[PDB]
Amino acid sequence: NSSQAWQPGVAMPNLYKMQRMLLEKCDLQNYGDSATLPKGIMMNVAKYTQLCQYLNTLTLAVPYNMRVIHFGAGSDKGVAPGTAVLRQWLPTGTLLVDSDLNDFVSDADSTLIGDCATVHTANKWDLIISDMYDPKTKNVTKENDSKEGFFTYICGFIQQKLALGGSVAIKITEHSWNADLYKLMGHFAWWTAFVTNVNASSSEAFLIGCNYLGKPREQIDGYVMHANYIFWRNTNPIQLSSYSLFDMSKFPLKLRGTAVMSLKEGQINDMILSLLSKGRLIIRENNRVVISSDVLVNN
Amino acid sequence: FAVDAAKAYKDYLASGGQPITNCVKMLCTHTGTGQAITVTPEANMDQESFGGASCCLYCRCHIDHPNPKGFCDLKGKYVQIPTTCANDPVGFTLKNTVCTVCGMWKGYGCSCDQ
RNA sequence: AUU
Ligand SMILES: Nc1ncnc2c1ncn2[C@@H]1O[C@H](CSCC[C@H](N)C(=O)O)[C@@H](O)[C@H]1O
Ligand SMILES: OC[C@@]1(O)OC[C@@H](O)[C@@H](O)[C@@H]1O
Ligand SMILES: OC[C@H]1O[C@H](O)[C@H](O)[C@@H](O)[C@@H]1O
Ligand SMILES: OC[C@H]1O[C@H](O)[C@H](O)[C@@H](O)[C@@H]1O
Ligand SMILES: [Cl-]
Ligand SMILES: [Mg+2]
Ligand SMILES: [Mg+2]
Ligand SMILES: [Zn+2]
Ligand SMILES: [Zn+2]
Repeated sequence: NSSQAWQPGVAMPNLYKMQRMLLEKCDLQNYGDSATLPKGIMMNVAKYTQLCQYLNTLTLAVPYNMRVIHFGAGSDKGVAPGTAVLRQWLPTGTLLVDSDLNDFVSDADSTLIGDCATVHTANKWDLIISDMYDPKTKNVTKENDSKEGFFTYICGFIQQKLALGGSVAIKITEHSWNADLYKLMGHFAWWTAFVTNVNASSSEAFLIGCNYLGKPREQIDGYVMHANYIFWRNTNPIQLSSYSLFDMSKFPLKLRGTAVMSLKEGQINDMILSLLSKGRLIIRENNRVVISSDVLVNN
Repeated sequence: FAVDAAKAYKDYLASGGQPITNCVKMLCTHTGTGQAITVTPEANMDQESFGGASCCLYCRCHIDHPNPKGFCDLKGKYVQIPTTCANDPVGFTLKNTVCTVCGMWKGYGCSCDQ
């Protein structure tokens, strides 16, 4: 019955981002509650649908021949529900690559199996989606500190392989988070922590960076920002809702035909930064897309 | 010698076997063209749309596709399954044929005969 | 986190 129940989810309000909270234990009023989904619909089809519905409200750059990479695309079901939703959402012809530590069946153009740290790409990407989560995160035996592992790889991959004007959606939870990733959110024209309405009973959120600038527009302390995120979640219970899943008439990402140009670092003036910040420009080469996974050889 | 997965699955279903689970059902308007295999969900009011790879016996069993180049006609696309048969999408795509003229399933949409 |  809450107004936010008809939305795909809830974004962290600006005043919560401006606080200096100390990290506390996350204690959601509805922790673990299950959502009633449309008949036969998987949780991750519902969750990725709500993420895409929210991304539709932002200034995403959508060039012709868009390039999208999806990390953590596998599942205990052996299929890739999130990849299927991204394939539905993205313009026909969009190149979609997905990856996971474990083998799985995918609708992506190409799938790389192995630790994400083994994944190398010669090309830059327009959109990076990560749903990676380390199962060992469930073994909480000490203070909740910034996590490394795949987050270290994701921070480096964003800084080296995301096109200027590009965007990211990186999944975090109370214990699955990284301070450097929050700091990098300050290198985008805008950012938020987005909670889907179908999984509002979880500390899960997608850290969304919209329109990459390749330089810090604001200085973010990641430890403080995660504490701010948990404070927001602890004081703002969100009602589980699948209301947005029933109207798919405006679901597909609009093909904007965003300009793609190759500019050297030094030609990025305030006029170029303004176009990047408005989702009207992608800066990267347009060479053939080549990917690989490093294989360790042993007896 | 070559393994006949298609025949093995059909024989399994005839013996009372549980259909392959975890076919990925998509959210859609149900106001689509109703064609069998499409670039995006095209379910009409009498169908469900599924991610193609999750409904392919060869993709799901991790076995070679039955054709020289081993090409998959479902991976990366969406398959429309009649709502009355949506409990076994893998079996439906395996036992049915697409009309090369209208793109509808023969016996479940194709009206070229009339 | 894969309800
Ligand atoms: N270092 C790493 N490299 C690659 N994948 C990783 C990883 N750490 C965790 N993952 C993957 O993260 C995934 C979390 S479950 C992901 C669910 C999936 N997005 C869906 O649509 O249903 C797991 O498959 C796990 O193998
Ligand atoms: O594969 C068919 C199906 O109905 O089997 C049971 C569940 O796994 C559903 O998600 C799936 O679509
Ligand atoms: O790739 C999927 C697999 O890895 C994940 O980390 C999960 O912990 C496991 O349940 C799943 O089977
Ligand atoms: O089951 C709890 C809730 O979950 C679902 O997401 C529905 O939107 C809502 O009608 C229901 O009350
Ligand atoms: Cl925006
Ligand atoms: Mg499960
Ligand atoms: Mg949940
Ligand atoms: Zn296949
Ligand atoms: Zn026909």
